[PDB]
Amino acid sequence: KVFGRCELAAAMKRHGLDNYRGYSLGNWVCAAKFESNFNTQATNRNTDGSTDYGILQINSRWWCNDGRTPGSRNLCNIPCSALLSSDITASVNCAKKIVSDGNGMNAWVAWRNRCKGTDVQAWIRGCRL
Ligand SMILES: [Br-]
Ligand SMILES: [Br-]
Ligand SMILES: [Br-]
Ligand SMILES: [Br-]
Ligand SMILES: [Br-]
Ligand SMILES: [Br-]
Ligand SMILES: [Br-]
Ligand code: NA
Repeated sequence: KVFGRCELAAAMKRHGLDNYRGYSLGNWVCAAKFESNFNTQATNRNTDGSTDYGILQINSRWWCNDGRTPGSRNLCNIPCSALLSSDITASVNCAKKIVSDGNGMNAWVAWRNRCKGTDVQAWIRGCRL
């Protein structure tokens, strides 16, 4: 599913992602735009054999299990395919544990390079919240 700008913002807020661990709602919406272009069915392969899945591109080396990553962990205890659904519940819950491992939202390379230090509130401008 291809989400709308204001549509995805409302969905993230309903799941308690807004200001989770100190990161405002505009930060998560900016990260989803450049990681996925608001597309829940996005997948991308990595160098070491791992793969990123979903609207936030969660990595299979530690967090989910796709059955093709030798010597990896499944710390979120979930199949990677669950992060591609039209419902964003599984991506949000695992993202909360990822952001709690000690490095914050710096685990997402796209956020650090394209959202960190910008006008992130403009991504929710005009929306009815
Ligand atoms: Br847009
Ligand atoms: Br914001
Ligand atoms: Br595996
Ligand atoms: Br394969
Ligand atoms: Br494990
Ligand atoms: Br949803
Ligand atoms: Br932090
Ligand atoms: Na894994």
